[PDB]
Amino acid sequence: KRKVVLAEQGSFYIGGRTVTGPGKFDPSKPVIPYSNEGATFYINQMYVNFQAPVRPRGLPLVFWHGGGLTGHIWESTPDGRPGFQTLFVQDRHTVYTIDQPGRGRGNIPTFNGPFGQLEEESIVNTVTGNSSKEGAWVRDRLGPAPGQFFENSQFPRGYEDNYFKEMGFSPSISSDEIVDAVVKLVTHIGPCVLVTHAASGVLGMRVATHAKNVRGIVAYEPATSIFPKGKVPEIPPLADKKSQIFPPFEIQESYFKKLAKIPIQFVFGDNIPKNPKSAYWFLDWWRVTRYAHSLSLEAINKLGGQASLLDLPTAGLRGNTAFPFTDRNNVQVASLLSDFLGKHGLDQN
Amino acid sequence: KRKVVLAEQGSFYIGGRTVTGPGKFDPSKPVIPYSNEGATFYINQMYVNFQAPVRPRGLPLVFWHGGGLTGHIWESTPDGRPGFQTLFVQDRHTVYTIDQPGRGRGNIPTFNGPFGQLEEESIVNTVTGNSSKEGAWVRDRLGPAPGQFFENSQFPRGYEDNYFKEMGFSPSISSDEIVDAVVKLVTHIGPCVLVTHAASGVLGMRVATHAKNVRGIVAYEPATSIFPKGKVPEIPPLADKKSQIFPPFEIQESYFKKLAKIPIQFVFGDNIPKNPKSAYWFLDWWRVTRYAHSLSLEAINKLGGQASLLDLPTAGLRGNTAFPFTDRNNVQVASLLSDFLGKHGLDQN
Ligand SMILES: CCOC(=O)c1ccccc1S(=O)(=O)NC(=O)Nc1nc(Cl)cc(OC)n1
Ligand SMILES: CCOC(=O)c1ccccc1S(=O)(=O)NC(=O)Nc1nc(Cl)cc(OC)n1
Repeated sequence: KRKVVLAEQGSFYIGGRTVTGPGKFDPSKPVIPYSNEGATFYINQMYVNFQAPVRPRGLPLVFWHGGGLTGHIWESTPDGRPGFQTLFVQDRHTVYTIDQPGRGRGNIPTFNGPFGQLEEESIVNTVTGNSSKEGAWVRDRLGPAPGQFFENSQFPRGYEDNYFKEMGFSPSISSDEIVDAVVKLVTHIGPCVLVTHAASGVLGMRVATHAKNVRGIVAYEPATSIFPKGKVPEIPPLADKKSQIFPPFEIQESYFKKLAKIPIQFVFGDNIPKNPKSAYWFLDWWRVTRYAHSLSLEAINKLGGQASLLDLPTAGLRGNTAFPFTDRNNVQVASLLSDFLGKHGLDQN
Repeated sequence: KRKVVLAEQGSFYIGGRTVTGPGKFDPSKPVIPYSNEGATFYINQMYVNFQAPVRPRGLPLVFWHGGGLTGHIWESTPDGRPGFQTLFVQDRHTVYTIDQPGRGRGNIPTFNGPFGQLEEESIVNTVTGNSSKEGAWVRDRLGPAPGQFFENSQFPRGYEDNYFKEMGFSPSISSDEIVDAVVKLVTHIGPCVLVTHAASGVLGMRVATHAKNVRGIVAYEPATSIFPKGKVPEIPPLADKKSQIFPPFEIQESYFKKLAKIPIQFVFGDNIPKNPKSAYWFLDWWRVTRYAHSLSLEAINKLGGQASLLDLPTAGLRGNTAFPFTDRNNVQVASLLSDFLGKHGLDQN
């Protein structure tokens, strides 16, 4: 059912700073080609979209895309089925979707000169990085190798091109400045729930430690674990005995403790191996990363928290990729999110 | 005024091509840091958003942002009032809003290496260009100089930060590929009307010559004129006696003649001087640019066309900037668009 009734919708920019070129702006001189002379540039701002239902219930949801993605992934699946934006406006929540600084409609900080360079200052690096289709195929666990699907896959087959077209690079904006923009959004919104994904998992945890308005977190397949400073547990290398997962983020314990004050759920899909898998690097990477997250959640619970790990196969859902919210069974995944919101009173006024 | 009822909404990717790095992808080797080895990259694809009302009447509208912009400018004004997307869904049209290749949720083609470079191939230039706040202020005719406003201005004063935060750079993707993506969209949708702005003006004219499904064009402040090959009239240089306007685009007469088969309206706001203005480059640029457009429309009409120029002040609207659809009087600007659609039956089934 695709119908949606909105009390209001719109979008806006929030956060960011400015940087300035040298010299002066003279309106009598040719303005094009564009010049850094007398220039003021707005950089690192974030794009925010909102859709509000009639008679909302409970807290607004802020959907935060994963690495190299945009708010598109909450709008529609690659095969054109409704995304979580539609599903949760229908579930009577106001829904915010963002494009974080450096992605989509967020700002890409570049000027007149080599990419990212403002005269002699490097605002972001000129050299970029970006996953290939092949790297994303195995990262997202469509299958063990590019072009191959797990038998049980919930991926919308036949729409591979549509899916990979949604992905791209991120300039080297500091994570601090990305967190700063979302903290400012949370200040503007009021009490809310963060729904994060992959690379935004660790960022949403950080935002919660700076923003008491975050009243709950649901993180789909978070990519980087978080621990109190100096208390990172033993985490093994990968099966190739040379690689490691992402270095866990460490925060002051007084900030980490704020994570124990709200309900937190990490959600993982299927086909993460239980045993070392040296033939398939990213499958093994997910094995050890999920393990590190289990230890992170345990650390929160030992501070009095309520942090849980939901493996979708234990709930009866088999074959999900790293994007469970755009898989073929995304309505069932959404139902589990509604269950979490209902258990914790986040769907009541 | 804010309530919107959607039979369906969503977004999707369309257009683009693929490029590749050397070698083969091995899933047992570390996938991160990302590599060009064995890589397939999707590049130059376009993001498309659609909102459809219950029981649409007439043709879908395709809103195409100007230079360095995104579909945000059709969603909301800088001060948060409804944009043309909401207004025309309420006016019973299905509305498509795009982020063209190179902008917003469209693809920015870059890889592992210096910006835009895939091994030894330069997909897009590493050196970028980007307007300052000051350049944009005078380009968009907020006032003759940064910080100043024209009398009776319709700009949402006080929301300059929001406004300028929506602007950014565009990589050097060829115009051919941008036009290609929209031609593909037009085929997918079927008969439609293109509503363009500034830089997308000339591109929309080109799309229409390649796509019969374009049944009408409304262009807000187009930046580049279009003429038949070898038939560009004499265009005076600017008052500084050194600058000129954008070199007019020239196409084969066969293609140019297609523009005479559909209704076309160019819409201009206020404060474009009638006489030479050497002290204000962009004001003078706009004077001669509008003059060139008048001759372009004359050429279309001499081939049997239905082309017209609408100056908002003559319609009773004073103070508009180069973004009349986000100005304080944008509802009145929308009414004039509805009038054009009604005159040509483009609001009827
Ligand atoms: C599903 C969309 O993709 C992701 O978010 C994702 C998922 C798993 C692993 C890495 C990423 S990532 O590419 O975004 N990377 C990161 O999460 N951050 C990151 N951290 C480190 Cl230490 C290195 C690195 O290199 C690209 N990248
Ligand atoms: C409202 C956003 O601003 C515009 O769309 C706009 C308006 C007037 C002039 C130029 C642009 S532009 O910067 O987008 N540029 C172009 O339209 N194209 C363009 N053509 C040429 Cl031959 C040169 C050039 O240099 C920046 N740029």
